[PDB]
Amino acid sequence: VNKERTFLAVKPDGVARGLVGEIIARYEKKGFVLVGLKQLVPTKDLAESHYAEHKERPWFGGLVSFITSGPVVAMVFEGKGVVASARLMIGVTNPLASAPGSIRGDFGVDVGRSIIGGSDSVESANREIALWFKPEELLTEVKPNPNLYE
Amino acid sequence: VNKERTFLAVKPDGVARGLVGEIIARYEKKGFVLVGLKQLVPTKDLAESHYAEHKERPWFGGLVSFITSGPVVAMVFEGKGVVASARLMIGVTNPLASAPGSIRGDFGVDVGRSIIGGSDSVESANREIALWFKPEELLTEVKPNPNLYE
Amino acid sequence: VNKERTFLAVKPDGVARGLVGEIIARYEKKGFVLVGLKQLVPTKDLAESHYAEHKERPWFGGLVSFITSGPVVAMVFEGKGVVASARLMIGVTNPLASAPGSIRGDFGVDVGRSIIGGSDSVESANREIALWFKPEELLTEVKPNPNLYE
Amino acid sequence: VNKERTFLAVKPDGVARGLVGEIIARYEKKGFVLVGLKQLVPTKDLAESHYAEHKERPWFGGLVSFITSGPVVAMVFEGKGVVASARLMIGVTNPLASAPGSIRGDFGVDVGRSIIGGSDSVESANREIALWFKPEELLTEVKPNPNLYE
Amino acid sequence: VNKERTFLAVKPDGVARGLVGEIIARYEKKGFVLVGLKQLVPTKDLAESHYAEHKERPWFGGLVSFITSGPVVAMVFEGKGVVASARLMIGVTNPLASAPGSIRGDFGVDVGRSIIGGSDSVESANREIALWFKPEELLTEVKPNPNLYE
Amino acid sequence: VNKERTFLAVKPDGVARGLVGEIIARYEKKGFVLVGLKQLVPTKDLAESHYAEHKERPWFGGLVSFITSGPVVAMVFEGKGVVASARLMIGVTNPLASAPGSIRGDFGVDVGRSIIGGSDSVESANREIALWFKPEELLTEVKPNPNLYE
Ligand SMILES: B=[P@@](O)(OC[C@H]1O[C@@H](n2cc(C)c(=O)[nH]c2=O)C[C@@H]1N=[N+]=[N-])OP(=O)(O)OP(=O)(O)O
Ligand SMILES: B=[P@@](O)(OC[C@H]1O[C@@H](n2cc(C)c(=O)[nH]c2=O)C[C@@H]1N=[N+]=[N-])OP(=O)(O)OP(=O)(O)O
Ligand SMILES: B=[P@@](O)(OC[C@H]1O[C@@H](n2cc(C)c(=O)[nH]c2=O)C[C@@H]1N=[N+]=[N-])OP(=O)(O)OP(=O)(O)O
Ligand SMILES: B=[P@@](O)(OC[C@H]1O[C@@H](n2cc(C)c(=O)[nH]c2=O)C[C@@H]1N=[N+]=[N-])OP(=O)(O)OP(=O)(O)O
Ligand SMILES: B=[P@@](O)(OC[C@H]1O[C@@H](n2cc(C)c(=O)[nH]c2=O)C[C@@H]1N=[N+]=[N-])OP(=O)(O)OP(=O)(O)O
Ligand SMILES: B=[P@@](O)(OC[C@H]1O[C@@H](n2cc(C)c(=O)[nH]c2=O)C[C@@H]1N=[N+]=[N-])OP(=O)(O)OP(=O)(O)O
Ligand SMILES: [Mg+2]
Ligand SMILES: [Mg+2]
Ligand SMILES: [Mg+2]
Ligand SMILES: [Mg+2]
Ligand SMILES: [Mg+2]
Ligand SMILES: [Mg+2]
Repeated sequence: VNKERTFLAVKPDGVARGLVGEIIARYEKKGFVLVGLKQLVPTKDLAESHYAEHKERPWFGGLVSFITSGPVVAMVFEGKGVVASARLMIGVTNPLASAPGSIRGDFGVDVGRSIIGGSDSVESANREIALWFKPEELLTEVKPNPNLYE
Repeated sequence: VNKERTFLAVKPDGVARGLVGEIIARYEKKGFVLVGLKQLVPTKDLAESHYAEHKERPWFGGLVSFITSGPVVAMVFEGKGVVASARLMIGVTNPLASAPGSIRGDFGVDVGRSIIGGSDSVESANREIALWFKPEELLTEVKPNPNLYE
Repeated sequence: VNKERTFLAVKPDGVARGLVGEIIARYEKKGFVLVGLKQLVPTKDLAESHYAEHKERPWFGGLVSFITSGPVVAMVFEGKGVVASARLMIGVTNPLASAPGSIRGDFGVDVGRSIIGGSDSVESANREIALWFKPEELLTEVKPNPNLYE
Repeated sequence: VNKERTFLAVKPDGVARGLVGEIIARYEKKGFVLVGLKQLVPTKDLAESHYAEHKERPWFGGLVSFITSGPVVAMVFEGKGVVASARLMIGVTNPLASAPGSIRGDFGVDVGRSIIGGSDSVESANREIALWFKPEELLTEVKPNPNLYE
Repeated sequence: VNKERTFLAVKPDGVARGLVGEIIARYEKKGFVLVGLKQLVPTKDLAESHYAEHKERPWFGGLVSFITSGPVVAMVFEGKGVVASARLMIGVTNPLASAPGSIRGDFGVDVGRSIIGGSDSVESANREIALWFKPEELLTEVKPNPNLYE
Repeated sequence: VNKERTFLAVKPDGVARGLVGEIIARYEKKGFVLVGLKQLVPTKDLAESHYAEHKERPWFGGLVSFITSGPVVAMVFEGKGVVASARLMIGVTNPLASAPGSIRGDFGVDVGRSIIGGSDSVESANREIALWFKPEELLTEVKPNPNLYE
């Protein structure tokens, strides 16, 4: 319940613009615990696996090349309904459609430069996390903060 | 009209997390005047009166004990439609449902740790203010800021 | 497409409250390029032209006098769908109705002290820009930021 | 002893400029705990007693009249060496001389509009606190934070 | 005299890094009043006249070429001792030597990318302002703020 | 050489207080580039090797036990004189002595809860980086930013 985890990723455009700390802080303020964190250069295979559900899309190729174009900071956050909440905090697909207050809403304008990526469902999160992180890279005994959880 | 007042309260979880100034500033930026302010430890009777409309609810008891568990900063803000506006700035009951930009939206995740409480109607506000503050604790001749009011 | 431009104006109430930099920064963070900028005291004629579509309204007169009451910082931003996006970032007509995260939502309370004004359509933007800025006051060869545009 | 205390007061200007929350949050970030808070309109006897040290100043009557001109938010913070630290966070007597990062450094320009006042010694703090606050308005249970204190 | 003025300019890098609003707001918070603003692409005659003091520098031609390489936002701020204060808020010549809290301290690392430029004396300010701004672009009515000035 | 590097680590307290993003963003604003990042729970061999310099300290065993008490986010930043600059941005050993604007100055109060640790020399940085990070976790392509470097 409270141990639900979602996978986030500061895209290459997000890293190049120096938005890593801003994004992280927003999740920390919200009360979600960071249980996995690292910066790396996505490999083509990682890019296509993460977005495999889009393989047949015409822009899939452009996406893969972009994701693997520069460093990316991968994160895993745990907390009550973190998956859908993280999505709300991100915005929607189109940055211009994303509301002020949301990451893409405040920083993005192009769907191709969406700043941050994140799991859209618990099912997808468990798959993405297992894809990007090895078991020994994630915290284990995470104790609920009495100020955040009842 | 412009002298409408609402009662806000930084819950114990909000005080313990050091969010007092953040919340206050947000109301100050909005243009609402702070006419009453103090920090105290709610007494059981104050807790049950404030939330009397919930007395029969199964979680009422847990709420009272929490509200009286630690210090709380009580505030009174005045301004055009401050009651409903203050609510919008807070979010909705469920922190996870609260939109980014809103207090609970940016800081909360659990209904039991909602960070801040506030009047839901002018009727409730007049009752809550009179409950938490004595007449001599509130400013009187508040002059409208020409930059904020037409 | 990506060269679309909108006209913004920090109203006199916005300038007097020291919100110029806050507003500008929000547009800069969003990724919109500032192609025209200056502070001036609107002339009655400029005020009535900008808001000519409201000439017959009962509050038109009050508006003109206010707009020309003090300095105003006029801005022109360019970017994908900047017109409608800029509006979203501003909020709606009524500041109290404007959502948190939006300029009026976070700073305003009175329709007469709306902090910032902005074009509601490409048609209106092209007219407002040409009204407030001379051609040699606007940048020309603006190169798309590879971090912002695909 | 992490139980040291000091008296901080954001002068009438501080409040008028809506800097209360900004101030309070700075001390919260530091890890200092608010043990007393309230808004009030200083009395002559109070202000004359607060600054009695400068009874022999050509600007004494001026200061008193200002301090009692509008509402003031009085605060008491507790923590390791909070007295001298609070002073450092405030700046120096002259706002223009105060360094960026410090309250007066970032917000003030006139010695008469110094934004915030604060005890200059434990001796002065114990006197100022006892002057502005009744024992019953002060937090009794002084709890230490493990993340802040070893 | 709270009517002192100084010339501030955020160099081409400052603008490219989208730091204009961040800068302007810092000076606004201080209580300094913007009496002149505009964006432009410096001319050789302008930049050579601005930094004529260093005509005898092996890096003079380099500085000129940079200053005229992209848009620049020129500003004029008025207030008590704004000249030296603005300097303090900027930092020192070397960004790495500039202290945290100061503009170059928080944003710069290279002397060639110093983010912002500013008059070093009232004499230099009066010359720089008259160089960059026409009398008609400067705010005439110099109004003092009671919360800022006694 | 703008290729200098230093090792920064936000201690267990830093993470518990959710200051990771706040920290990372400060260095990002400066223009320093993250070339390595990850979260982990330090080992005794690691912490004893990190602070081996103070093996002869009555508080050595205490520090080690703390450093290995909870997760830590290890970072590597590259840039002109990043080592000494990072130190300046951190503050001094004593948080209460650290100036406002600096990390410990704004967030710390106890030497034992210093929030963040950082190399004190290029020699120490090269050793600390090689200690905490494997060559494969470090960004190879070191690209300079024109707005930051001339
Ligand atoms: B549909 P999807 O998953 O988009 C993934 C990436 O596909 C690229 N893309 C998408 C669409 C729909 C398009 O028209 N053009 C395009 O280039 C960029 C995406 N990043 N996003 N967002 O949206 P989101 O779930 O919001 O984004 P992710 O969290 O990155 O999955
Ligand atoms: B329904 P109500 O008044 O909730 C009051 C408190 O009741 C507790 N509570 C509530 C509900 C509905 C529940 O399922 N469980 C629970 O513990 C916590 C509340 N704080 N809030 N919000 O919502 P709000 O009006 O948003 O909150 P307040 O402004 O504190 O009244
Ligand atoms: B309707 P319109 O253009 O309002 C323009 C100004 O008219 C004034 N006004 C408006 C209305 C509808 C009213 O009831 N009373 C009143 O004084 C103030 C406006 N500023 N705004 N917003 O709304 P917006 O498009 O949100 O505002 P602008 O971008 O300034 O045009
Ligand atoms: B010397 P002192 O105590 O001044 C108190 C206030 O008196 C006013 N004042 C002071 C002096 C010395 C003067 O020449 N003119 C003047 O108007 C404003 C002060 N606040 N400040 N700063 O400065 P500080 O101790 O830094 O500030 P406080 O905490 O307000 O006491
Ligand atoms: B000495 P000066 O005026 O330098 C002006 C700019 O010249 C460039 N420069 C300077 C020197 C001395 C050098 O060795 N190399 C170099 O490229 C960059 C400057 N901006 N700065 N800082 O520094 P400041 O007065 O602090 O800054 P400005 O307000 O830009 O004049
Ligand atoms: B002297 P040093 O290296 O101290 C390292 C940590 O050791 C702990 N400590 C230190 C000293 C000297 C002491 O008396 N008591 C104590 O608990 C906490 C330290 N972090 N700090 N600051 O301080 P710094 O170099 O400023 O900080 P680090 O980057 O953590 O090394
Ligand atoms: Mg997706
Ligand atoms: Mg309720
Ligand atoms: Mg309109
Ligand atoms: Mg004093
Ligand atoms: Mg110079
Ligand atoms: Mg050390």
